[PDB]
Amino acid sequence: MASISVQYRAGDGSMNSNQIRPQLQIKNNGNTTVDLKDVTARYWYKAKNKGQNFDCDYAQIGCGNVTHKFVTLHKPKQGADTYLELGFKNGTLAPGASTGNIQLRLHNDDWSNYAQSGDYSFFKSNTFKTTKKITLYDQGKLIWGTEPN
Repeated sequence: MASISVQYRAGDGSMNSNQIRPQLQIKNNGNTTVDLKDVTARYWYKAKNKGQNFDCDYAQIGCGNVTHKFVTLHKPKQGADTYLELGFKNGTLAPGASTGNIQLRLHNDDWSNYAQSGDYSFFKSNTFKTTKKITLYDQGKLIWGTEPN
């Protein structure tokens, strides 16, 4: 399988703000290329039955090349009742290459504050960290990380 992983950190100050601010990178750790069009990422969290809204503020690969959708889970899980799924229109990663930064913001329809501490894919961190809690897929097959249970 493709060997890719996600580096992430929450945007500073975002935790109890009115925005979820995932900062992500996807790196190809393997010895094969990766076609990003086949790759999706899922950021799992509790939207708590509030309508969700997406912005891409900047991506090294170009925000216009990033796709998104929100998916409500059948029923809530620990740490998640929704995921944001990211996809890509194009782009490849050679072995060792990274997407570079993908800087996103999510907000509730009513711009109310989130309380993100319990969100499966959320954590505060001083720097980008590898995380197993943002999952990656190759044509929909899980290839990085662990989904909430």
